[PDB]
Formats: sequence, structure tokens, C-alpha cells
Amino acid sequence: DVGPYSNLPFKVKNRRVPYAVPHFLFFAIGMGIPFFACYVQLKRSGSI
Amino acid sequence: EETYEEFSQRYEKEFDEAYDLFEVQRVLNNCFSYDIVPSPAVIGKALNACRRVNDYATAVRVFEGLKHKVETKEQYDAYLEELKDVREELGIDLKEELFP
Amino acid sequence: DVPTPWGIFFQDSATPNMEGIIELHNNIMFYLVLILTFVSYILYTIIYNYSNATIVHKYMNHGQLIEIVWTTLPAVILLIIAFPSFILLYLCDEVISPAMTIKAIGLQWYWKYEYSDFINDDGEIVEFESYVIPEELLEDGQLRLLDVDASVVVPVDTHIRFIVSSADVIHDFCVPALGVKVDASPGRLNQTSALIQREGVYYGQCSELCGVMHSAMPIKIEAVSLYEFINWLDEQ
Amino acid sequence: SRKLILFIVFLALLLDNMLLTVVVQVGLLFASKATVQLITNPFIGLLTNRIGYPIPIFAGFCIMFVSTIMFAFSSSYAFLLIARSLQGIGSSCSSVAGMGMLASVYTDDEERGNVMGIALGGLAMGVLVGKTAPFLVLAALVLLDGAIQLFVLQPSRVQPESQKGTPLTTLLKDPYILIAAGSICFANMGIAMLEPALPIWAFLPASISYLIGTNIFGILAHKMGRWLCALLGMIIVGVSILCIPFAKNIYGLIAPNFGVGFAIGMVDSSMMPIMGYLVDLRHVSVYGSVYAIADVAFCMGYAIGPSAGGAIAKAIGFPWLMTIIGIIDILFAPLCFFLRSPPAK
Amino acid sequence: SLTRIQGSVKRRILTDISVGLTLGFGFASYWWWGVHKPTVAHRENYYIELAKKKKA
Amino acid sequence: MRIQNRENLQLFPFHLVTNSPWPLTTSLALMSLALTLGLTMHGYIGNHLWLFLAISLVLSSIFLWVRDVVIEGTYLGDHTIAVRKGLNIGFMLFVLSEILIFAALFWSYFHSAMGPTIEIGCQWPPVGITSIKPTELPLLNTIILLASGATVTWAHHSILYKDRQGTLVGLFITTLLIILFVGCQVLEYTWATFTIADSVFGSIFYAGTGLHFIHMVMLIVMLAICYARMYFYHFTSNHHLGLETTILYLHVLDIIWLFLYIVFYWWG
Amino acid sequence: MNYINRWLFSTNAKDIAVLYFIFALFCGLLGSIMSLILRLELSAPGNQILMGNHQLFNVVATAHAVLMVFFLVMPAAIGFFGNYLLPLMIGASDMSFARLNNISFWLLPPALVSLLASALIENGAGTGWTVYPPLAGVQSHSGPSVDLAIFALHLTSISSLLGAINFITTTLNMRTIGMTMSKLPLFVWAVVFTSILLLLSLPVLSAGVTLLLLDRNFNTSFFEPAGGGDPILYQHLFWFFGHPEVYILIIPGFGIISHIVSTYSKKPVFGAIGMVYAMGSIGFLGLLVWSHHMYTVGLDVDSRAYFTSATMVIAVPTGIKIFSWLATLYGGSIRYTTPMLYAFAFLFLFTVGGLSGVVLSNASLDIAFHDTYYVIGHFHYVLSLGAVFSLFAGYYYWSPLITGLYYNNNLANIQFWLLFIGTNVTFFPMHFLGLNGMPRRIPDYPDAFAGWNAISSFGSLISIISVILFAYVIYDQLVNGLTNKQLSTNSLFKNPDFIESNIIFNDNSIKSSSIDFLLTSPPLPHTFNTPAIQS
Amino acid sequence: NATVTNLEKRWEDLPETDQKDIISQLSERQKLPWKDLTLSEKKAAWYISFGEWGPRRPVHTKEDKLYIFWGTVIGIVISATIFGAFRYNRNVPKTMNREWQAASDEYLKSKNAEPFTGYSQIQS
Amino acid sequence: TATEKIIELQKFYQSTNKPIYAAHPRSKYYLIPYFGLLGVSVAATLFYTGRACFGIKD
Amino acid sequence: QFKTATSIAEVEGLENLVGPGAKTGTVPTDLEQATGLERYELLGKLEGIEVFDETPLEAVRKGTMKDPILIDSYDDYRYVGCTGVPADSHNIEWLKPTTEKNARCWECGSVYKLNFL
Ligand code: HEA
Ligand SMILES: [Zn+2]
Repeated sequence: DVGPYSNLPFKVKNRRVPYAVPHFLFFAIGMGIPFFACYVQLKRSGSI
Repeated sequence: EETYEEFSQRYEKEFDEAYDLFEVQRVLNNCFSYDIVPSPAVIGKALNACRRVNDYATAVRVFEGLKHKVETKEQYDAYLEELKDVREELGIDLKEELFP
Repeated sequence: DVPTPWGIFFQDSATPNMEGIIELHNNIMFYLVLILTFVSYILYTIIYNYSNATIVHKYMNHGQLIEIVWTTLPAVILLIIAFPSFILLYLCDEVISPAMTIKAIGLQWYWKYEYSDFINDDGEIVEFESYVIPEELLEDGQLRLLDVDASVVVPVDTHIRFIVSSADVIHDFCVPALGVKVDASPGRLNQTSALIQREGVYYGQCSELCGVMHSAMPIKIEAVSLYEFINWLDEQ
Repeated sequence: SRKLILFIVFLALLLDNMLLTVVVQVGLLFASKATVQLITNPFIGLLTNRIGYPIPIFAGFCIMFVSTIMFAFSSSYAFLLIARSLQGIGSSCSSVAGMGMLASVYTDDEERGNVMGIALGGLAMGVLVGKTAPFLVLAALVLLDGAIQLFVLQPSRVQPESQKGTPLTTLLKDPYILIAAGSICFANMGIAMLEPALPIWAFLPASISYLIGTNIFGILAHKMGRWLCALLGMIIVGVSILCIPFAKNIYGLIAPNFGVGFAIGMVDSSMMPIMGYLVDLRHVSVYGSVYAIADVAFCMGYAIGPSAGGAIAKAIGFPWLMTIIGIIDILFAPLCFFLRSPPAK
Repeated sequence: SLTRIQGSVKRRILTDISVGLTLGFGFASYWWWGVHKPTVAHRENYYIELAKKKKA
Repeated sequence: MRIQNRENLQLFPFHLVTNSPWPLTTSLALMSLALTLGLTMHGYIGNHLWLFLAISLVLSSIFLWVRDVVIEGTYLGDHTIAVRKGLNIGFMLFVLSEILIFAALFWSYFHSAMGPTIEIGCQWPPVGITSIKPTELPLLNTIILLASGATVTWAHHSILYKDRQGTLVGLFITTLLIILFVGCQVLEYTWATFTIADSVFGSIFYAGTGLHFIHMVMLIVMLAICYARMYFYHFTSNHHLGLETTILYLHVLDIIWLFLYIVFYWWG
Repeated sequence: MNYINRWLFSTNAKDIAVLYFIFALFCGLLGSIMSLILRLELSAPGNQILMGNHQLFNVVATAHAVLMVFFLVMPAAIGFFGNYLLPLMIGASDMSFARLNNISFWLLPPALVSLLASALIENGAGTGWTVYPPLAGVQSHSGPSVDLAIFALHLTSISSLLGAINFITTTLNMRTIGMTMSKLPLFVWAVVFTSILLLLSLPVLSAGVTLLLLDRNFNTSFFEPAGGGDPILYQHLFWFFGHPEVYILIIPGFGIISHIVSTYSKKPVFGAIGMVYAMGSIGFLGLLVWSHHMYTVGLDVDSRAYFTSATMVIAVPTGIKIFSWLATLYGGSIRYTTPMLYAFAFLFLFTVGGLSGVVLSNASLDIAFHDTYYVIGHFHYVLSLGAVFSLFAGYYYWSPLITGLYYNNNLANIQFWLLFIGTNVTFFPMHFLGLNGMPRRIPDYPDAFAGWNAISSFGSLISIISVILFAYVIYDQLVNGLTNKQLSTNSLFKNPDFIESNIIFNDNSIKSSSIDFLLTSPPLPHTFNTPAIQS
Repeated sequence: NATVTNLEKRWEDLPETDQKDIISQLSERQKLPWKDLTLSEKKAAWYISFGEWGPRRPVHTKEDKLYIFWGTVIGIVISATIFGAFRYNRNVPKTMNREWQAASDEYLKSKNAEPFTGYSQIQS
Repeated sequence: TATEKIIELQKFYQSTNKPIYAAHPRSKYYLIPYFGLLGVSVAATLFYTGRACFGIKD
Repeated sequence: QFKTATSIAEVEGLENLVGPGAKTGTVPTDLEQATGLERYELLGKLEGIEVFDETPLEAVRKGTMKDPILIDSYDDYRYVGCTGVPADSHNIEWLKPTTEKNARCWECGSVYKLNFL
């Protein structure tokens, strides 16, 4: 089964949910973690 | 270290023994990759080497590289007033007389 | 002196050491501008002549004369740079007779100044503390995050020796115009020297990190004449 | 203004060892350095009483500077021998006057061993050392710093020394100075006649063990006791040098080499300030001549070794030669128990 | 004659180094003779003027 | 490459490892150790029985690696001349990194000893802190270490002349001469008059002689797995890579102890 | 079960490099968002986004340093390009110790958990990247926050050491039939020279961190000056690690650049032996200087002169590399494809990033520039503009070979130009702010420094749009990437020559100087069955 | 003549089984002595081997550089409109007003500061 | 048989059809407690590192 | 698991390389305890046959179409690095010859053919 979609850990074609949702959620979590950390540490220290 | 008079004997010997189109284009490709331009004797052997292998486009592309290797325009026109009996006997036409 | 809004270059000098620093920087920038322009011109020539070229020189790959030229020519630049650096390192310091001593102890988020001379028989040594004037209590025309309540007042044309230490964490005594930057680690005494040639006011800020209010702990140095210094010592 | 002298001495011994180790009928060419260094060394010890210390150092730097470049154009055999000559002279000047200057400026005996342990580490980077163009630039910059301190910032006269020293004749009659030089002789006897003889029958383990050992025992030899360090180091020299005939493989020769250059690096670093201690205790305090004796007893081995090594190798063979040089290394050591306390004055 | 050409790239290299150094030295002789020295002159003329006022 | 039936065997002398689950489990044990060690020193857990489970799982994971490296060498039979050379190069480049931790601790002592501060009145081993005399029990440790360095040579010289009773005895006597070093160095920590916290001198002495203790428990384990693997006939007379690594590991620790005895116990 | 035995319980070297790439993108996204949070606080004077809290500003700066020095550049330049390519260049099947490669990957996901939990469970760990001792005590930071951040520098250190030993023991005895160690490619030499410094540099950092932990939690008083210790000791024990570290990030970039200059300019590299000796000298002279970071601590005057001398010497070997790259680019034919533009943008921005360090190497000139934004403007031209472009050029160079899917040329060029413009806008006025006297690590600044802080906050929003466009480039590569090889001739590795016909060129397409670009492009799991042969 | 004339407009559209017949029919006409070839065959034999088709296409066409330039312009415009929104909504402290930066100039004039290049704290 | 089972267990580890770490009929005693206690050790440091985020001490 | 070999003419796999047993009370040797690719190398080195070759490529004669250099492989491809007929003139160019096509080395011109073993 050696081919151009064989060495990736994730499936790209012939899939139920389209690939745009797993691709977008990765970057969304990666850009949304250090805002959650700042929100928690702002709310723990008095300020809004 | 190599001199003009050994360059222009080694490449004549190497042009007089090619047997396929790959070898003619191989020797032609590394001949135009030095600081020395080819002599009129070497280019005279290259056209017969193209004739034995029966190719036409390579005998025109030889004359197109002389426009880019040579520094000025007068030296280029000095190359075509000695290589004229070779052209009009074999039948080679330049690119700027074809307009392809 | 004060920072200017759209600054490009150094602040104005008031000490021979800062003038030496400026002169050495302007000496090094000569050779650095020369090297950058050489590299830029060769890149321009490579782009302008040899882009999408029919003829490839694939046998010019050794070099023997040219490899010595880009090894010895950068060396001579290093020796020419290294001569005035060593002279300025060794020359300009307290060679002869310092005349005052000011001890600057760096606490957590404010400065403490003592003048080690002017001692009475009972230990009446003059001392004060420099804090930060907050934004709410500023008067009309004062500088924000640089203005203090009490300023260090010194005479002109007198060698001043600063002995700097600290009691909590590592600080940094920095007055940019005067050319003074020395650390304050909690277990040793560091010393620097300054000479001021003209009257005025000089502002500075700390450098090494100390915690929450690292950004608000400035230094302010006023340089009065000798008569005003005598009148100021007889009030404190 | 004391650490820069240590830097200058370290660089001078580095250039010494690099010029000695790098060699370019080969025994006539190779033994030209140490033969001239055997003769030139007592003369500088008397010259520094007249002219002073820094001028022979920087004059020797100038002589090696424009003689190594003259060696490059040299092709004929007479020109090669006259090129290796005066390279030996400049090396001798730099070494003797630099060690005299370090003995002069460092008065305390405890600090002197700590300084000379770091200073003697330069006789391993000559064997070890790459590109070698950046390191020469670094050496030139440190020499600019030395010239700026000593010749530009403060101007000085010719300045003869304040006290006339003892002559060289009465110092060779002192027994303890002879015993001190005998260790530096006999430790290098074992290591001199091995590298010319090794292609007939390594540099990196010896250099690494030397540079590790001398720095730590230069500090430790005061409270550990200098004569105990000399005994322990010379016995390790003998036991390590006997084990080479038993080994018959190149991979098995790595372990004795860490035996040798370590222990030699001990027996130098404990025995080299003790001569200054002997001169300070028994005679007047002039340091040039006793360290000239040190350089003589150190560099005679490289002259005598490669010449006699082939003759003894043709005579008796390699395990016999290694065994007798091990016997020579071990059997001199019980004399060093005489270093407990000299007669005072 | 016009049919013997032997070296072309070497002269290009020699011209391409002997222009990138003159241009660099031109762009470095303006930082030291048009940006540096008049500032030192202005700094000195300020200090030869402040002392005279205190003298008078 | 012109042997008749050659395609039925491997054409290169290197090892292709089967899939193993141990690198993930070692990392998951080290996560538990790191988080519980970071928490239990500041409250937040209370009971000290989770940190002990983390240490026990790290050690059992390492032992489970070692089981699979033994079976692939004495049972499956994939250790050619190249792979043994690779493992030796590997072990030397770990011993080298093991030495350079001690050089930092040696430099952290000479930077404080030579140049002492104001707060301590300038004197090594300082006032009120009695050091450990070097003409006592710290001599017997040096004697038993140089004896143990000579007993392992009689163990490697009896496996080359094909003597079985004479390889078991040397390893047994060596394992009993390393347990006594640990026993002497644990009775010298209960009869001492200076603690971890009361100086900078009691900070480096219990941090240069505490890492050595942990490095010497590993030798007791390593010679246990060299006696027990020799009793059950795993070692031949020219293929024994367990003895050669433990001999190189004993001698380095002996040389380190002879530098841990001159600078801390004698020099002051 | 086949998913677990090939992507969790792994042995193959090429199947772990993809997991390094996926981890590296995540940890490079987190720090970029933290840098944007920093840059919208330093926009105009006052207290804008963080309301009054000067904590959660130093915490954000520390977590920006650690996540993109230790979790982005090293996993990309050691895992994705070192593990994948070096056995293919030297011709080995797999590495020598495969389980050590697996553990060297798997110690990093639970190294991320400790750092992300070190920013939540108290006010935080605002010690800076260099965790200086008397601020990191129990009197200022009292809780499990600095402890959980100094256990994240242990697991990364163990991973790097285990990778380095594998890289050295692979290149020594796992070569092909006729490769002696003078015919190796330049990237292998770069990996070897970094793996020696990783052996010689990590124990002293481990000793310093462990001694700090013992001072914090078991009151040992190594670094407290009330029992006979000095903080300055830690500084030495940090910076002996600190200066080799900044070369470890830059040497694997150089070799990558060399390959690009070899291929899109059809010439061999000018003096390869000069390049390997220059790399050796740069690696050796990075251990003999470590104290130019401490010129204001109170050193001697005969020690400043040595460390000013030993730092400027490193200009001599780097100039050999720069002029050799120019001499390689000089004679040949140049086509401007998307790795080649990054290669051209590295030869001009690294040299303006490195010439400022000759100004900072002097002890006389450092008393005007220390802890001032000139240092930050220095090291962003050589970190963000020297190493990140090397990573991008390596990705755009090797991704069609590894994956088998091509990428759009136009969108990659738009990404490159946006990154160039924005990153050059952000990092240049820091030099002016440094010359006027702005200190480091301050949330609020005086009113004079406002204007340039308005311009340096404009380029960050240009670069993050370039990051989002890079995300879309990866998406357009993976989906419909089979039809992006006929749009442009960027898919071709080499242009036909002047006399070489198209008909001959289609039969003989790939001419290479390594084993890499002759493989099938998905590479096979077991690539070499019979050994490769070399004259 | 139709198979040979005007191959500059049809060569990239033919399949790969009608391209290997034109080459295999001009390779048996070039064995004849030249001057016996038509002009169209001389043009076609030049366009087949040394011509701007296939692997001799340029990397950047004229209609691609406009696309890259206009991708960069709307890459800069969006960041400007994002940054403008974080500029109207700012915390402006009391010190950044012109009547506060004009009173500080009198203090810096009384205590002589920046006698060189200039002092002016006014930036509105 | 005798102490030389080495010429018997070298015919078992090859030709097994099971992985090497679970081939012998003894590896159950090694693999069940280790994988059992690892799932308690990891589940104990994920309960106390979420409880530390909410401020609860013991 | 089967009949044990004595020399390498009787080795048809990994099934013929288990060996006999040692005796109780003696240190076993390497002819009595070895299974895999270790005993195969040992059984080759006791005869003079190197199982794992380390001989570089031929650099004596050039290569034409009529008389090409024959490279031996157990697969359909083998990676070949050419550095010239004087053996250091041609720079390192790698080639993939197969069983349907021959490599031709664009600078010097050597031809390589497959011998499928
Ligand atoms: C990762 C990139 C990188 C690299 C490669 C280097 C290497 C170098 N660094 Fe290092 N440096 C850092 C990033 C890097 N550094 C960082 C992040 C710090 C820590 C800062 C902090 O902690 O706050 C640091 C530390 C640091 C400092 C301490 C900063 C301080 O004062 O607070 C200094 C200056 O003294 C410095 C300068 C140099 C120099 C001169 C080089 C040289 O190796 C580079 C040499 C380059 C050239 C010289 C270009 C050569 C080109 C030519 C065309 C040749 C011309 C020849 C001549 C110049 C004669 N670096
Ligand atoms: Zn070839």
C-alpha cells in the first residue's frame, strides 16, 4: 500500500467528515490556548 | 593549467569518436563551460559529428551559443565568415534566417 | 538627559567616557558600512548578470589566491578596531584622586542614597530615599515614570565615585548620558566613576529584572554649582 | 597587571611547542632546535640582569615572527638549518624571560604554583594544534594588549635590576637544585625516545591528560606536599612506562598514555615552583638563572632522545629499552625524600 | 585575431571587486566626514563658549 | 555476495528492531515522577506513596528494556561485529557525559574555596564545623576500591582461559567489596557533625559524595546481572559484552573517588 | 492494532520525523500567539490589554522564549531534518538505536504539560528565560511554578542528549561500501558538529538547574550570600551552556542553505573542505567564550580584554562561508524558485544580524547597550530571520520528495513577501529604541518611546497573516496536490540545459549529487535492501 | 503538409500516441541530405526539441507576477484595518496632551538639557 | 533438561508467531502488574494537577 | 530447529544454524552457541569467504552501449555512484539503473547494466 497518502498518520480522502474541520480545529486550539491561560490568570487576580 | 593548443586537440579527438546523440550533446555541453571559447576547428568537427548522428536542431543550436559566449558582435561576424563553406555544403540554416 | 520622541541616535554626553564610547562606535561603523556595501554590490551583480543564463562555469571550484585574501583582510580590520578599544579600556578611569563617594543601595522597588562623608561625631550621616511619583500625584509638566521626589544633587567638575550594592535582588544603576552601568548583586560592592562638565538634569532607569514593579524605579541626577551644593548640604 | 603576564607566558610556550613539534637524514634537520636551545638558555639568564625582562620576550617574538616566514621560501639544506637556528634562540628568549617575569611578579609561594600550573599548560596545545589562522589572530591581539600595557601606557628606562644575583657556577654546586632538575630530566627521558621510535615499531590522550593533570595538581601540591606529589607522579611514570612492552595492540596503547602525560604533568607542576622556593630560601632572589637551568634540563631530552633511540633500538630491542628506561624512572625517586627541608640561611 | 578569445570571466571578477570597494569606501567616507566631524566641532564650540561666560 | 543460497538471509550486517512498547511507558512514568515531585514539596498531595510508585515504575521499565536487549543477543542471535562496536561507542559516549557532571561540581568548589566571601570569616572548613579526618574509615574505602579494581581483572582473565570456577568467585568477591563501601559510607553519614544546610562546604560535600553513592548502587545491580547471567550459561569465551561494560564503569568510578578524596578530605 | 504498532510503538526513523513536524507546528503557533499578546500591550503608553497586572507579562515572555527556542527550532532542525535525511544521505537503512529515537520523541509531549501547567497554578513563573537565582527563590516566587518549569528543561535535555549519541554512533559505522569520511555531504557534518556540542554543553546546565532546585526546596545555600555563596556562580553555570546553545540552532541551517545554492545554481559548492573546517572552527570557538554576557557584573580589566579578543575572532570563519556561498552563486545559472528566494533572503539578513554583534562584543561599548533593546534587535535578525527562513526553505525544498504532493507557487511567494516586509518592519526600530536608551522587560515605558512602538506593532499583524497563509498552503498541498505539478515548472528539480533536448531530458530527468532525489517519492519503509555502491 | 505546418499551436494538445509518430517520421526524413527538407520541417524539428514547451516553460509568467503583487497589497491592507481598530480604542493617559508637553519644555529649558541636537517633548 | 536449555529456547523465540516480550509462559507475571499500576500512577497525577488549578490543597 | 550446518554450502536459511550444545561445567565456545547472522559470519570467516563485502566500484574501464559495466543486484535497482575512470575526476553523480533501462552519467559517459542474481 505504498503511495502518496500512505505515510501520513491521518486520513485525507474517502472520509465521512471533510478534512477542513480537523485541519481548522488544530490551528484554532493552537491559537486559542494562550488566550485561555491569560483569561484564567487575569480572573484569579482581581481584574476582570 | 591547460593551454589553448591542448584544449583544441583534446576536444577534436573527443568529437571525432561520438556515436549517439547523447554523446554529441554531452561533449557539446561541457565544451561551452570553460573560459576558453571553442576554436573554428572544433566547431567544424562538431557539425560533422551532428551530421553522422543525423540531427538538425543541434547544428543550429551550436551557432546560437556562439552569440552568447562571444563578447562583442564583430567577433561573432568573424566566426561566420570562416565557417561558411561548412554551412553551405551541409545545408545548415541559422535561427535568424528561419524565424521559428 | 531626557529621551527625545523619534530618536535615532545616542543621548547627549556629559562625561569623557561617553564621548569615547561615541567615538569608538563611529570608528567601527566605518568598516561595517564598507563590508555591507561590498556584499550588497556583489549580490546585485549576481542578480543583474547571471539570472537565467545559458552558460554555466561548472569547473571554477578551487581558488587559491582568493582564499587567502578573504582570510587576511578581515584580520587587519580586527587589529585596527582592537587598538583604540584597549586604549580606551585601560586609560579613562579613576587614575588620580577621587573626591566624593556616594553609596547607592538598591532595595526592592526604590533607591537609597547615603553620602559617606560629612560625618559628625555622633553618626549624623546624611541619607535619603528616592521613590517614584505616581501618575495621580504629578504636577503640571512633570515626566511620567522618570520623576522622583528627591534627586541626587552633585557639584560639577568633581570626580564622583559610586559604590553600588543591593539588599534583596540583582539591580542595575544606569544613567545613560553619563556612561554609568554597573550591577548590584547582593553580596559584593561594585564601583564606578563619573565626571560632569556642564550643569543640568540627567535621568535614568534600571536594567536588570527584579519582579513586579521593575519598570518604575528611576534615577535622577542634578548637577549644581559648588555654592548651591554647599547651600543644599546645610538644609538636609 | 599580573594576569596579562600569565597570558603572555602561556602564548609564548604555545608558540614554543608548536614550532618544536611541527617539523617540515631527517635527524639532522629535526635535532636543530633543542641543540641550540641547550646552549642559548644560560646566556639569557645573565642578559636579563642587564637589559631587563620584557625586551627579550618581545624580541624573541619578533625573531620567530620573521624567521617562520623566512622558512617558507627556504629550500636548500643550509637555509633550513639556519632557519631552525635562531628559531631556537627566539624560543629560548621567550621561555626563559617569561618564566623569570612570572617568578618576579608573583611573590607568594602558594599563588606561584597556581599561576605556573596554568602557565605550563601551553606545552600541550603545540602537540594538539585545525585551521590555525584564527588562533594566530587571537595571539596577535593579546600581544597587542601586552605591548599597549608595557610600552605605550607607562614609559620606562632601561632599568637594571636592583640586586646583582649569584653567578651560575655557584648555583650548579647547590645539591637540591640538581635534584629538582633531575626529575624534569628523567620524567622526559621516558617520553622523548618514544615518538620517533613509534613508526619504527597517541598525541591526543597525552595532551588531554597533561592539560587535565597540571592545572589541578598545581593547586593541590601545596597542602598535599610537594615531595609526596613528586614520588607519586614519578612512580606512576615508571609503572605506566613499563606496561607498553606487555601491550602488543594499538588499541591497547591508549591506557598507558593516560598514565604518562598525566603523571609527567604532575611532576612538572610540583617541581617547577620548588626551585624558586629553593632560591628564595637559600640564596639571593634573582630568578632568571635557575629557570635557565630548568629550560636546559627540560629541553636537553628532545636533543638527546631521537638520536640515541634508534641506536638503542638497533642494539637491544624495544622491550629491553622500555624496561631500562622504566628502571631509570623508578630508581631515581627515593632521592626526592631529601626534599623535606633544606638547610636554611 | 578576432577568432581567439581566451579569458573573459577573470577580468569581470577583477572589475567586480575593484568597483565594490571604491563604492563602499565612498559610502563610508560620508559617515566620517559629513556625519561625525561637524558634530565633534559643534560639541567643542559649545564648550569653548560656556567657559567664556563663566570667565566674564 | 556470490554464495549460492544468499537471498534467504540478510544482505547487511545491522539490526532491524521489532516494535516495542517501552519508550512510551518510560515517558509516562517520568511524567508522573516530575509532576508528583513538583507538587509534594509544596503541599497538594500529602501522602508520599505516589512518588515511590513513580520511582518503582521507572526502574521496572528500564529492567524491562534490559530483558528485551538480552533475548535479542543470546537467543535470537543478532549481534554481529558491527553492532557490538556500535554499542561500545554508545556506552563510551554516555560515560563521557557522566564525567562532565562532576567537573561542574569540582569547578563549583574551587570558585568558592579560592576567594571566600565576607560573611564567612575567611577560613576553609570554617569555625564551628569539624571536618572528617582522612586517617580513619575513608582509608579503608580507598583500599577496598583498589582491591575491587584488581578482583575484576581476575574475573575477565578466567573467562579467556576457560575456567568457570574462577569467574563466579571473582564476581562474588567484587560484589561483596562494593557493598562494604556503601556500608562504610552510610555509617559515615550517621556519625557526622555537619548537615546539608549549615554552610556552603556542607552543600558541595553532600552533593559530590551523594551522586557517587547513586552511581555505586548501579554497580551492585550491574554485577548482580553479571553473576546471574553467568551462572545460567549465557557468556562465551569471546562474546561477552556485559563484563566489558561493567569493567569500564568500575574503573571510572575508582578514578573519580581518588579525586573525591584529595580535594574534599585532605585539602582544606 | 496496526495503527499502534507503527505510530506509537515505532522503530522506523522516517515515521517519527513526521510526528516531530506535527509537534513543531503546534509549539511554534503557541509562542507566536504569545508574542502577539506581548506586542499589543507595548503599542501605546498606558495599561491596555493586561489591566494592571505586571505578572502575566513576564510569564508570557518566558513562555515565548521556551516554546520557540526549545520546542520549535530544535525539534524541526533535529527531528524532521536530522532523522529523516541523514540515513538517506549516508545510505543506512535505519539508525543504530531506534528505541532511543522513540524515547527522544516521546519525552516532549509530557514536557509540554509541565510548562503549560507552570503558567496556571499560582500567579506564575516570571523569572525570565535565564532563571537568575536570587529572584527565583522562595521569597518572590513561592509555589510549584518555577519547579515545573525547571523540570521541562530536564526532559528536553535528556531527549537532545539521546539524539546526539544516536547521531554520532550512526555516522561512524553505518555508511555504505565506498564512503570514507571526506566524501560525506555537508548536512551530515553540520549534524555531527552540533551533536558534539550537545554532549559537551548539557551537563553544566543540568548541574546549574539541579543546584537551583536544591537551593529552593532543600535549603542548601549554594547561591545565597548569607551562608557563603554567590549568585554569579550560577551565571557561569548557565552561560557555558548559553553560548553553545545559540550555535546549535544555526549550524544545521547553514548546511541546508548550501544544498539550495548547489541545486538552483548549477555549480558545486566552492571549497567544501573550507566549509567543513569553518564549521569546526565555529564550533570550537563557541566553548572558549561565554563571559561576554557578563560585562557589567564587575569583572577584572585583564579578563575583559581576553573576552573581547576571543569573540571577534569568530568573524573570520563565518566570512569564509558567506564569501564561498557568493562564489558558488557567481558563475552559474539562477532560477528564482521558492526555496531560492529564502536562500537569497538569508545571505543579506544574517550578515546585518551578525555585524551588530561586533559592536556588542567590546567591553567599552557594552556599557551603553546592555539590557537594552539593541540586543533584542540583534538577536531577532539572526534567530527569526536566520533560522526560521532556513526551516521554511528546507520544508519547501524537501516536502514534494517526502510527501509526494506539490504546492502552489504563487501563494508561497505571497507568504514569503509578507513575512519579509512584516518581519523587517518589526525588528528595525528596536535598534533606534536601543540607541536612545530603552531598557528590557518593561511593560510600560515613558512617553518618548511611543512612536516606534506604534510601527513595530504593525509588522506582527503582517507576519501572522503570513502564518495563516502558510496554513492554507499546507491545506492546498494535501488536498488536490496531484494536479499542482502542471501549473508551474517549480516542480522540476533541474532546468534543461542549453543543448540538451526535451526528448532526451524526459528520459534522463534527475541529475543529483546525493541519494535523496533519486528515491521514489513516497520513500519506501525499507529503502535499501541491497547496499549502495560508490567509486 | 498539414501534419508539419503550424505545430506551434497544436503540440501541447495532441495525445502522447500522436506525438511519437511525428518524431518517428521526422527521424527518417533527416537521414536524407539536407537542402532536400522543406521549410516547415526545419521549423518543426526546431520546435520539437529546442522550444518553449514542456520543461522549458518559465517559472513566472506575466499574469502571475500581477497575482503575487496584488496578493501582497491585500495582505498589507487587512493588517492595517485590524491595527486601526486597536488604535481608536486605547487607554490614553493624562500626560499625552499638548498642554502637558508644553509645560515640560519650560522645565527642560530652565534646567539646560540637550544643548546639542534638540529637545522637544511635543508629539500631541 | 540440563542447564543447557540454550539449544532449546533458541528454537522457541524464533518460530513463535508472538512478539518477543510476550512469548514465554512467564511474561504474564511481569506485564499484568506493571500495566495495572501504570494506569493508577498516571491517573493520580492527572487528578492532582487539575485540582491544583482550582486552588484546592490537602 | 533442524539439521545443523558445517560449512557454507549447506546453509539454506536460518533453520540450519542452531548448533550443538555445550557440556555442563565448561565455559561454552562460539562454535557451540550462536544462531543468527553471527554464526553465518563466523562460518564464513573460518573458510575465507567474506559474507558482507566492502569492495568499492570498478574504476578501470569506461562504459559503452555494446560493452557496459555489469552491476550485480538481488533487486531490480541498485544505486550507483560515479566518480570517474581515474576514480576522482568526475564529481559524485548518483544513478539508478534498472532491468529495463541503463544509466548513462551525464558528464563522463559511463553505462551501467544490471545482472539480476
Ligand atoms: C542564534 C543566532 C545567534 C548567533 C549565530 C550568535 C552568535 C554571535 N553572537 Fe550571539 N547571541 C544570540 C544569538 C546568536 N548569537 C542570543 C539570543 C544571545 C542572547 C541575548 C540575550 O540573552 O538577551 C546571544 C548572545 C550574544 C551577545 C551578548 C549580548 C549582550 O550583550 O547582552 C553578543 C554580544 O556580545 C553576541 C554576539 C554574537 C556574535 C558576534 C556572533 C557571531 O558568531 C556572528 C558573526 C557574524 C558576523 C561577524 C558576520 C560575518 C559576515 C561578514 C561578511 C564577514 C566580515 C568580516 C568581519 C566582520 C571582520 N551574542
Ligand atoms: Zn561519471
